[PDB]
Amino acid sequence: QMSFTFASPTQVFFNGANVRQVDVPTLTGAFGILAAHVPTLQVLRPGLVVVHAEDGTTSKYFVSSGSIAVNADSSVQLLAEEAVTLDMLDLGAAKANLEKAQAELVGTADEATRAEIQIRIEANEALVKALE
Amino acid sequence: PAPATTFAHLDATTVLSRAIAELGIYPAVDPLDSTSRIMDPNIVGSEHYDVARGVQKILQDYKSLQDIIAILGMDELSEEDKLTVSRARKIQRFLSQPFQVAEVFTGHMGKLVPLKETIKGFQQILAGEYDHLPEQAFYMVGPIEEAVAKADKLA
Amino acid sequence: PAPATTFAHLDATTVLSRAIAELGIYPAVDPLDSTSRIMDPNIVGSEHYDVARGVQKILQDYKSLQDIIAILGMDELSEEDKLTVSRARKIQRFLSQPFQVAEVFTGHMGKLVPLKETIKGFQQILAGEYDHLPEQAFYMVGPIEEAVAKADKLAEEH
Amino acid sequence: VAYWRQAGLSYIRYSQICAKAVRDALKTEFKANAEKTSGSNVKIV
Amino acid sequence: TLKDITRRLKSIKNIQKITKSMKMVAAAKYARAERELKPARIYGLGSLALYEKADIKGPEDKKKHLLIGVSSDRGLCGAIHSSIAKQMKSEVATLTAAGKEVMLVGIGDKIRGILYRTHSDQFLVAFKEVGRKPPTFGDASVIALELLNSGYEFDEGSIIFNKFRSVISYKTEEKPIFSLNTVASADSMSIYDDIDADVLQNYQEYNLANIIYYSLKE
Amino acid sequence: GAGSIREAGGAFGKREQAEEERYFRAQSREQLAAL
Amino acid sequence: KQVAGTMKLELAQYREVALLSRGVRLTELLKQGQYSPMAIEEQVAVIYAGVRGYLDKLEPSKITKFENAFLSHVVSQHQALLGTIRADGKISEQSDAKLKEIVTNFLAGF
Amino acid sequence: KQVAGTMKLELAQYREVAAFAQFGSDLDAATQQLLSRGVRLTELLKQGQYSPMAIEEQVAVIYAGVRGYLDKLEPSKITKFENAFLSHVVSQHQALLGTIRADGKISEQSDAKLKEIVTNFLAGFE
Repeated sequence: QMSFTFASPTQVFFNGANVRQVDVPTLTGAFGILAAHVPTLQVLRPGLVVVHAEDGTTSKYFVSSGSIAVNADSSVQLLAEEAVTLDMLDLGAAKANLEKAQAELVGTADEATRAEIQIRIEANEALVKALE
Repeated sequence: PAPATTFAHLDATTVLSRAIAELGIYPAVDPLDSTSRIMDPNIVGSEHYDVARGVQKILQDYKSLQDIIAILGMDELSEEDKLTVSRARKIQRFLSQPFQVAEVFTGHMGKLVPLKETIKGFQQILAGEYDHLPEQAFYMVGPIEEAVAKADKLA
Repeated sequence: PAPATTFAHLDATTVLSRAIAELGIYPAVDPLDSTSRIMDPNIVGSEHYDVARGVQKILQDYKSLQDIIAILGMDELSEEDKLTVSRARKIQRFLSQPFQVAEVFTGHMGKLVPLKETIKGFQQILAGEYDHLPEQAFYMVGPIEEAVAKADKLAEEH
Repeated sequence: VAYWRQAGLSYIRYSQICAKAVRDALKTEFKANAEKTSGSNVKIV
Repeated sequence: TLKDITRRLKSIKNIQKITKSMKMVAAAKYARAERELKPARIYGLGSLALYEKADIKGPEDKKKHLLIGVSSDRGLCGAIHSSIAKQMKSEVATLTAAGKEVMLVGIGDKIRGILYRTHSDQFLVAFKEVGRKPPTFGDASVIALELLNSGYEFDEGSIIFNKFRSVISYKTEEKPIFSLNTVASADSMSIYDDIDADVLQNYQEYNLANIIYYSLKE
Repeated sequence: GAGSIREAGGAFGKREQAEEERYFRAQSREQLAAL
Repeated sequence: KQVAGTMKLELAQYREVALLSRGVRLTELLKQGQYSPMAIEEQVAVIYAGVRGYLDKLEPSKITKFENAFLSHVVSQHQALLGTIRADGKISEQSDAKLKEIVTNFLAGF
Repeated sequence: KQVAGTMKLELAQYREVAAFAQFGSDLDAATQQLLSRGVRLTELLKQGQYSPMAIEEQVAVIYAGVRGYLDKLEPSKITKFENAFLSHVVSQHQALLGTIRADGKISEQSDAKLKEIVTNFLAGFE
């Protein structure tokens, strides 16, 4: 009953597909979506996105930011800014950049610039946690 | 040699053109090639002189633009260039006129336009008072009132 | 038949052009139509010959680029080609020279540029040593030092 | 109201940094082509 | 004169060769743009599915209006920049007639040059370097930033672009841009859930870069 | 026929000359003020 | 000679870029009615009023008008200055400033 | 004949696509390769005055050209290379030149030896 739509500025992973469940990393905490789910609209944070096809198989991606919108007609639109499959990432660069950002955080002193450090910190932490 | 030698014997010359005739403009008078020796403000009046000079100037401007219009098309002109092309084509068509002796092979009644009507109509096309009428409404009419009537009938 | 027959009787033809005189460049010598039988590296030296051939080549390339400039305009040229056109216009102006006999036609003073100064100035324009100076700094000057001084004055004025 | 909002950022910015860090953690087999398809060339006037 | 005819023949043959080469280049760039349009049409319209389903109608009572016109920096497009400029001038007049204070944005130098003379007081930001390279979401994310970091809280907005229909046919379309107060105060946005004025701020901002990117690809 | 378009004169050669002069008077202005 | 060197340079630079407005004003200054030959001092005065900047605000379609009016003005009141320029052959700084005031007061009045 | 058939075909294709220079960076890789090879062969044909070349050296130079061994080199050096390389083949490789001159053709031994000489000089070229 649910018509999913998972896309990126350059790739369309799904389009009107009939899936059973979708897990998303909303800024207000994760939640999984099924058919007839209450209409909602949210914006994402770095994290996994798992899609359960009706055949019981699970695809896993990794979105960096974007927006989700579950609608009254059970139509979902998940638009990620940078969507990569999990196998296109490596753990070393994740842990490495996490340290550099952690290093720059203790070193920084300005509020705005520090937030941008933290934003990149949580960016990496969700990378290493989602990877393995 | 024969026409080039005849040119010096005439007080007024009307030069017909095949290029102008093939556009359907009759009489095929070339406006940028026909001259007269009474086209002098002290003879025809400053109003007549200025209207004629403005008509010839805008036709010459259109003739200058012809090349860019022909290759790159109409879209690459400025808004002033587009406005002068529109007005120049309207003036071109308005220079045409149905003749009384030419009815027998066109059926259209021949019009005889007075001088004041001619000066007034070209003055009004030059001032911009008919920038909304379609350019085919000036074709083969008499005075400017027939142009307005034809533009109405077309709509 | 008269000039075409005369051509084979001369050693170094200098052909003046109306297309060049209408640009304001004097003398109106056509650089891509003048010829000399001593324009030979074994005679004028390899530096003189190389500078002359580079000047002629950049002027021919400017000719070839002017068509693209008419169609596309200037803003859609490659950067190497904008550089070519800049150096070509500068070389065009620098080939101009004020004459002692034309002091009434121009009001300028006469300049007599030595040979080494000419070779050096054109080599420096071709190398890019004066990309920062305007093109009107090379119009009707003698040696390249005069181009530099004229640019400094033109800037100090505005 | 997240912390960077109190800092004065915007979700356009939060999304740029996040999408950036996710592009760096890419393996080099994909890091080049993914930085090309997502680079910025516009310039304010 | 034989020499006149030879000169003119040479000039026009060169014009023909140059236009042929430019056509070949434009036909190369047209491909890889009709291919990059399919995902950008699914992703772009997918952003505007909410405002269609929820049926946000916009405020017909507000006064500050923003008008984004999308074109490129290159010329010889034909009637591309003329259409965009015609739609911005028409809408500027219709809105100012109602007293709505309009600000203009031009994504491309052509639209700025055509409008800067007659509309200079009505102007907020313009952009450059569009068209030489295919537009990317890095471009939209920029344009969106300098629209939010501008201190101009538009009570509504509009974007004007050339909706691509076929190799021969394109149409100047126009899409709305809703402020936060329009989406928050809508009656039909009550059915949406876990919504506060913060998740509608992040969502509106991201949909400002989603409709700028969609335009740039069309 | 390398400079055929501007050697023939006419609209396409007079517009080329105008475009060249516009660009380079702009550049000579932005080159003199930086001296 | 003085005024025409400047006029020639400005008209050349205008024929290059076709300042645009100044070259326009000058080109409309060149136009002349038939059988109306001007004296050399009036010619000089008009080229001056066109080349020193005193026309750069008027409408092109009015330039010609201005011109003849201006001429009348001078030839009605400033026969002394014109006789001076004619008999001297050149324009001294005295005559320069005198006709400066003349053209300024006129362009204000016009 | 061997080298010149190839050179003629390549220069013909280059003449066909040569108008697309001034835009070459915005077409296929095949068109850019045509343009590159064409300009390399064009600079390969320039020659000084009063300095005629023997047929063996002409064949060696056109071989270095139409076999691809000048695509990585940029145009402004081709002529220079053409000089230095020539000297090389004249100094240390009289056997190959003499064998080509005596046979009139490039046999497989001649072909391979030319191959190695060209690639060695190119790798060791400034």
